[PDB]
Amino acid sequence: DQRNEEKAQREANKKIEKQLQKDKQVYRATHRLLLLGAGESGKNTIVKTSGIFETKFQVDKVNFHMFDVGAQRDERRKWIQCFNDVTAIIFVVASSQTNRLQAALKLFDSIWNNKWLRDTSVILFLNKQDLLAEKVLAGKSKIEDYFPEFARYTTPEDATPEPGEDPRVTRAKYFIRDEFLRISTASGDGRHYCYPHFTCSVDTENIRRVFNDCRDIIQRMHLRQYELL
Amino acid sequence: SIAQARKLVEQLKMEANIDRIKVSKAAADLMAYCEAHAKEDPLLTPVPASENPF
Amino acid sequence: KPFLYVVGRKKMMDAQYKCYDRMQQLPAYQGEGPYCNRTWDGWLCWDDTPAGVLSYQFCPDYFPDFDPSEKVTKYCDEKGVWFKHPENNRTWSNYTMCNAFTPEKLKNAYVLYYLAIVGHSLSIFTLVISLGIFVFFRSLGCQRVTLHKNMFLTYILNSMIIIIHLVEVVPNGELVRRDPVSCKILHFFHQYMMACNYFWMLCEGIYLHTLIVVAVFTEKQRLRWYYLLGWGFPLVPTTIHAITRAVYFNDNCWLSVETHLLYIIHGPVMAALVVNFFFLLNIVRVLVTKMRETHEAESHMYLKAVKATMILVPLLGIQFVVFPWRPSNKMLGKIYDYVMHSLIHFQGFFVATIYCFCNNEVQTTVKRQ
Amino acid sequence: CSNLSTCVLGKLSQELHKLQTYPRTNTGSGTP
Amino acid sequence: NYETAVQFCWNHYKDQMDPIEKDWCDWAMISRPYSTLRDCLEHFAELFDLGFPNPLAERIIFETHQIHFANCSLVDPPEDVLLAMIIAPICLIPFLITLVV
Amino acid sequence: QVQLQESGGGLVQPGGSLRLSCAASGFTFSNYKMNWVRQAPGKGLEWVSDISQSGASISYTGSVKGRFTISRDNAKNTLYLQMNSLKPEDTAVYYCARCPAPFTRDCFDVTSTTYAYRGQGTQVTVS
Amino acid sequence: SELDQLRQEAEQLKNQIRDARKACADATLSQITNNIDPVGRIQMRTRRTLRGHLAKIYAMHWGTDSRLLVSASQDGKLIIWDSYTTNKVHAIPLRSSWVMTCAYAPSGNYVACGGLDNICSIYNLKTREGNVRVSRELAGHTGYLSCCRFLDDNQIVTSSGDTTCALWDIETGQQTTTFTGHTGDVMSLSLAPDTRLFVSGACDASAKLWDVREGMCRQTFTGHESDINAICFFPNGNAFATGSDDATCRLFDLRADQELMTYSHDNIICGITSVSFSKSGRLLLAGYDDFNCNVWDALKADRAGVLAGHDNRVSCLGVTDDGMAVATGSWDSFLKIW
Ligand SMILES: CC(C)CCC[C@@H](C)[C@H]1CC[C@H]2[C@@H]3CC=C4C[C@@H](OC(=O)CCC(=O)O)CC[C@]4(C)[C@H]3CC[C@]12C
Ligand SMILES: CC(C)CCC[C@@H](C)[C@H]1CC[C@H]2[C@@H]3CC=C4C[C@@H](OC(=O)CCC(=O)O)CC[C@]4(C)[C@H]3CC[C@]12C
Ligand SMILES: CCCCCCCCCCCCCCCC(=O)O
Ligand SMILES: CCCCCCCCCCCCCCCC(=O)O
Ligand SMILES: CCCCCCCCCCCCCCCC(=O)O
Ligand SMILES: CCCCCCCCCCCCCCCC(=O)O
Ligand SMILES: CCCCCCCCCCCCCCCC(=O)O
Ligand SMILES: *[C@@H]1O[C@H](CO)[C@@H](O)[C@H](O)[C@H]1NC(C)=O
Repeated sequence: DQRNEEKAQREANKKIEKQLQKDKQVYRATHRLLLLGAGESGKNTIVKTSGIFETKFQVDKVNFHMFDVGAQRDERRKWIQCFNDVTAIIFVVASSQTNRLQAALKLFDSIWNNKWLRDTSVILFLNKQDLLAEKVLAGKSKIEDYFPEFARYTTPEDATPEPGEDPRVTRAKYFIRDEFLRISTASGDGRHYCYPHFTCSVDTENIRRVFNDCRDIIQRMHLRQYELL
Repeated sequence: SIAQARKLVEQLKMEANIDRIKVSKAAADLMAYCEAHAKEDPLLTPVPASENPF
Repeated sequence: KPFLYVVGRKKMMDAQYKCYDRMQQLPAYQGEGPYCNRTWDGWLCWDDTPAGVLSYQFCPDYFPDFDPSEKVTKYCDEKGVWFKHPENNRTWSNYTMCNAFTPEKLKNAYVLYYLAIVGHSLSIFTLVISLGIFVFFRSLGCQRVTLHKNMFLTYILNSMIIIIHLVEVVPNGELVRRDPVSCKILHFFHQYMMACNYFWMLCEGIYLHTLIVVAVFTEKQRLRWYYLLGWGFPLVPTTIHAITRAVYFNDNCWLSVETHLLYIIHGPVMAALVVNFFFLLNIVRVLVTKMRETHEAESHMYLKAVKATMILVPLLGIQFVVFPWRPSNKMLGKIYDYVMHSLIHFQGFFVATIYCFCNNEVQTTVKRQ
Repeated sequence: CSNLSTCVLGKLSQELHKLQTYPRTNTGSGTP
Repeated sequence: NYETAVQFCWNHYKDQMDPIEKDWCDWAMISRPYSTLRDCLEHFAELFDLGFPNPLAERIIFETHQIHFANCSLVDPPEDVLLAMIIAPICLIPFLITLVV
Repeated sequence: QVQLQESGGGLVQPGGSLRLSCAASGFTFSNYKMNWVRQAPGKGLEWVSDISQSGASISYTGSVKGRFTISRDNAKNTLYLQMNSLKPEDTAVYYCARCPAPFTRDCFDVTSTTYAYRGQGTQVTVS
Repeated sequence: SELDQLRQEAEQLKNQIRDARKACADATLSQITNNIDPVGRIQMRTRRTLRGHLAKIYAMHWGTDSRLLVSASQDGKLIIWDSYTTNKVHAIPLRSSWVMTCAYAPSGNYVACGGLDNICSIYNLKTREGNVRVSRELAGHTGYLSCCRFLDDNQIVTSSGDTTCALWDIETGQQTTTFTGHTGDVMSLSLAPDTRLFVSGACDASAKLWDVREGMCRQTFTGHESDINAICFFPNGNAFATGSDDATCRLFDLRADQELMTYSHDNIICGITSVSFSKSGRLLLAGYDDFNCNVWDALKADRAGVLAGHDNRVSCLGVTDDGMAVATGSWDSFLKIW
C-alpha cells in the first residue's frame, strides 16, 4: 500500500500552504524598494562587500524593504530586471572630472525606457544640494559648460524655492529636475511616474518623502486596477 | 592593460589549433542522434494517457 | 374583498367621520345667495360651495385603480342643490378622472415591465459569462475580483428572483388573490437579494475607498466583514420587515409599497447608498488631484474625471442617490421611470460590461488563452 | 418607499398588479 | 322592503354600540361599529335599485352624528416604535462601516 | 562575432574638424541603437552621442550639443561622428559603443569600464 | 604602440579562426536536413499549474527522478514541487529574496540557490532535525549568481555576473577552479551529460566551452549578436543551444566550433530567456519575452509548437531527464507543466 505516504504528502502541503499564506501576508505588506545611485551620488548617507544590502524600516506602521546593490558591477542591464516587482526605484543623483549628471541622465533614460521597468515608478532623489549650493554661487561653472541649454532656461514662475535661496541655484536645481523630467514626460504612457525631490543627504524627511511617494504609486496602481486613471 | 590583453592572444592560440570536423559530419551526427532516440522522446512522439503521469 | 380594499375602506370610513365632525364644526356659510349645502357623497366630502362654482378635490386612495394625482369635480346646480346625473336623477360626483388613465398607465407599466425582463435578461446573459471568466481565469483573481464576483452574484441572484417575481407572481391574477406564503417568502428573497445587491455596492464602495483614499498600503483586507455586510447584514432589515409585514399591514404577496414598513429595507439601503455617493466624492476627488499633480490639460482631465465617475455609477449604485425621489410632475415622472428603470434593470449589465468586458486586464487574459 | 429610487420595481410590481388583477372601480350612476 | 332593511342593521349597530356609551366618543372604541353600519346600507343599496349613498341612507348616518358624537366634546405601529426598527438599522451601518476599516 | 572596428582619428589643431567612422560588422545593423562614448586621459568613460536604429532620434551630450554631429548609414553598416570646432577638451579615445539589445528604447552599460559591444576606440587628440 | 602590435596577432588569430571555421563550413544543417520528415505541429497542453509562488519565478530545475522540481522566486522561496500531485514537498525560506538561479542535485539530497546576494546557498533536503537548513554558503563570487548546476554532492559549478564561472567544493566551501574567460555577465551555464565540460553563455554575445577538470576554455562561440541569456547542452554532449536578446536561438557544435543553425522568425523580435532540448534533442523548447514558449525544430529550424499559457515573461523552462514533461516558470508566479 502506497496511500499511506500520499496522505502524509498531502498533509505536508497543508503545512506549506499555511506557511505560504502567512508569508503572503508579510510579502504584500512589505514594499520592496531599489536604492540605485549614480556612483558617488551619496546614496550611502540616505540610508543613515555583500552582494546586496537589505535595509528594513517602517513608516506609519508600513514596513519598507530598501535594497542597495553593493557588490554589483556597473553593467546593470541584467540584474535590473529582478526589480520589476518593486514599488519604486530610489534614484539618487549627485546633482553636482566626468560629467556625472549626464551619466545619471543616461542611466535614468535606460531605466525609464526599459521594457521591464515600464510599470516601475522612480522616486528621483537629486541628492547633495548642499554641495551644489556653492558650485553655482561661487563661480566654477559645472552646469552651464556641461549643458548649453541651461543658458536659455529660466526658473519656472510656479516653482517654490527654499527660504533664503538664491535664484542662481534654484535655476540650476530645477534645470536638473527638468532634465530628468524630459525623459519622464516622454515615456510615461500612464504606467509609471517619476517623483523628483531635492534631497541633501542631511535631511530627515527623505524617508518620509519615500513613504508619501510610495503612497501615490500604490494609489495610482489601484486607480488603474479599476481603470479609473 | 598591456598584460591582460596578452592572455586574450594566448587563448586564441589554444583555440585555432584545435581539431574541427566538417559541418556536414557535425550535422549528420546530430541528425542521427535525433532519430536514434525519436521513439524514446515523449515530446516528439506523444505517449498515450496510460503511461503519461500528467 | 382583498386586503387593499379593506385598508381602502378603513381610510374611507376614517374620512367619513372626520367630515361629519367637520360638518358640524364649520358654521353656516351664506354664499352668493342660494348656495350648495355641504354634503358627503360617499367617498369624499364637499364644503359649502356657491351656485355655479365647480368644486375641485384630489382623488381618494381607497381603490387600487385610483391615484391621488388626479382631481375630481362636483358641480353645483343653479338651484341650491348639487349637480345630479341625468342617468337616474341622483346627485353624483364626477369621479371618472381617477380611473380614466388606468388603460394608459397599465400600458406604460407594461413597457417598464418588459424593460425589466429584457433588462434583467442581459444582466444575466452578460454576467454568467462575466462571472464565469473570473473564476475560470484565476490569473485575474485578486481581492478586487473576489469582491466583484460576490457583487456579480448579487446582481445575478437578484435578477433571477426579480424575473421569477415578474413573470410568475405579479402578472398572475389567480396567484395573488389567494395570497399564499409561496409568494410571500419569495418576496422576502426578492427583498433580501435587493438588500444584498444594494449593500454589496457599499462593500465595493468601502473597498474602493480603502484601496484609494484611506489605508492605501494594506493589502488582503479582512473579507469576513465584507461577506457579513454584503450577505449577513441585509437579512437583518429584511426579517424585521418581513416579520412586521406579516404582523402589521399584511397584503397579498406583499406587493404593496405604500406602507412605511418597507423603509426598514429601503431606509438603511438608501443610507448605505449615500455613503457610496460620499465615496464617489472621495475617489474622484483623489483622482482629480492625481491628474493635477501631473499637470494634465483640463480638456483631458475632465474627460477622465467624468469617465471615471460614469463607470463608478453602476458599481456603487449612484443613480439611486442622484435621482432619489420620483418627481410629482406627470411629464417629469414619466421620463424619470424610463431613466431609472434603464439604469437599475441594466445595472447588472453595466457592471459586467465595464469592469469585466471593458477592463483592459480581462481583455488581455482572454485573448491570450 | 412608494416614490423612492430603491423601490421603483416594487412600484412597478404594484402598478401592474393593482390595475390588472383588480377590476376597475365603477364611478357611474349609483356610485358617489 | 328597503326601509325594513334599514331598520334591521340600524339597532344592530346600537346593541353593539350601546354598552360602550360611557366612552362611545373614542375612535379606537368605534372603529368596527362605525363601519359595520355603512356596509349594511350599501349591501341593502345593492339589494334595491337606489345605490349608496341615498337620502334614505345618509340621513341615518346624519342621525348618528347627532345622537352620540355631537353631545361629546370635539378635538400599524406608532411614530415612536416605527423608528425604533428604522433608526437602529440605519445608524448601525456607520458603526459597521467604521469597523470594516 | 560583434566586431566594431572604428575608423578616423588623429591629432587635430584646436577649432578644426574630424570625421569618425565605425565599421559595424558581425551583427544586424539598423536594429541596434548606436552610441558614441569617449574616455579622456585621467577620466572615466562618458557618453557623447547616440542615434536611433532609424536615424530619427538623435542625442548629444551638453559639451558637443552643437559642435558634434552623429550619423549612420544602415546600408553600409557604418556609424559617423561629424566632429567640428574641436577644443582641447575633446582629446579622448572615442569609442563606438553599440546598444546591447535590439528593437529597444533602453541603452544600458554603454559607459561601463567593461563592455563587449564597444569598439576598440580611436585616439582623437586635439593639440 | 606595443598593445596595438599585440592585437596584430589577436586579429590575425581571429581571422585565422574565421578562415579555419570556413573550411569546415562545407554545408549547413538545413542542407543535410532538407529531405528529412518535418515533425509537424507539436501541440502541448498545460497539465499542471504550480501557483504557490508569490513573486516572479526566476529559475527552476528538474530533478533526475523526473518527478520533483525546485523553483526559485524573487520572494525568497525555494519550493520543491511534486509535479505528479502538485503537492509542495518543501518551502525553503531564503535569506536573500533576490534569487536568480536554483539547482536540483542529481542525488536529490541537496538543492542550491543564488542571485543578487553573490552567495550560493546549498540546502540539504535530507535533514533529520526537521527543517531544511543551509549546508554551505559559497560567498567567493564577486557578482550576482545567474546560473548554478550540480556536478556531485560536493561539486557545483556556479556562473556569476562578474564575467567569471567557478567550480566549488561544498565540503571546503572554496573555489577549486575559476573560469575567467568571459568579458560579460555570464547569464547561464549548461553541464554536459558527462559532466566533464560545460558551456556558459555571457553578455559578450559569446559562449565558451569550459573544461571543468582542466579549467581552460576549449572553444568560444560568438555567433550571437546580443547578450546570451540562455544555454543548454545537446543530449548527446557534442552540441548546445544559446538563447540571446537578438530574438535568435543558435545551435553550435563542440566539434565544428561554429554556428550550425539559427532559429529566427520575423514575428519574434524579443530576447530569449531560457532554452531546453528534448530527450532526443529534436525539439528546441525556448522561452521568450513574448510571454510564451516556442517549440523549435533543432534540425529543421522551423517553429513546430507554441506554449502560450503564461501571463508574464517566461523566465525559465526545463525538460525532465526522461523527456516526459516540460515545466516553464514565468514572471506571473506560475509554473506550468507542458
Ligand atoms: C435568497 C437565496 C435565493 C440565496 C441565498 C444566498 C446565500 C445562501 C449564499 C449564496 C451566495 C453565497 C456566498 C457566495 C460566495 C462566498 C465566498 C466564499 O469564499 C470564497 O469563495 C473566497 C475564496 C475564493 O474566491 O477563492 C465564502 C462563502 C460565500 C460568502 C457564500 C456564502 C453563502 C451565500 C451568501
Ligand atoms: C436567506 C438565507 C438563506 C441567507 C443565508 C446567508 C448565510 C448563508 C451567510 C450570511 C453570512 C455568511 C458568512 C459571513 C462571513 C463569513 C466569513 C468568511 O471568511 C472569510 O472568507 C475570511 C477571508 C479573509 O481572511 O479575508 C467565510 C464565509 C462566512 C462564514 C459566511 C458564510 C455564509 C453566511 C453565514
Ligand atoms: C434601452 C433599451 C430599451 C429596451 C426596450 C424593451 C421593450 C420591450 C418590448 C416588448 C414588447 C412585447 C410585446 C408588446 C407588448 C406591449 O404592447 O406592451
Ligand atoms: C433568462 C430566461 C428568461 C427570459 C424571460 C422569460 C419571460 C419572457 C416574457 C414572458 C411573457 C409572458 C408571461 C406569462 C406569465 C404567466 O405564465 O402567467
Ligand atoms: C430561489 C428561487 C426560489 C423559488 C421558489 C420559492 C418558494 C418555494 C416555497 C415552497 C414552500 C411553500 C409553498 C407551498 C405550496 C403548496 O402548498 O403546495
Ligand atoms: C420571516 C420571514 C418568512 C416569512 C414567512 C411568511 C409569513 C406569511 C404570513 C404568516 C401568517 C400571518 C402572521 C400570523 C398571524 C397574525 O399575527 O396576524
Ligand atoms: C451623476 C453623478 C455625478 C457626480 C459628480 C461628481 C463630481 C465630483 C467633483 C469633485 C471635484 C474635485 C476637485 C475639487 C477641486 C477644488 O475645488 O479644490
Ligand atoms: C366627467 O368628466 C369627464 C372628464 O373628461 C367627462 O368626459 C365626462 O363627460 C364627465 N361626466 C359627465 C356626466 O359629463
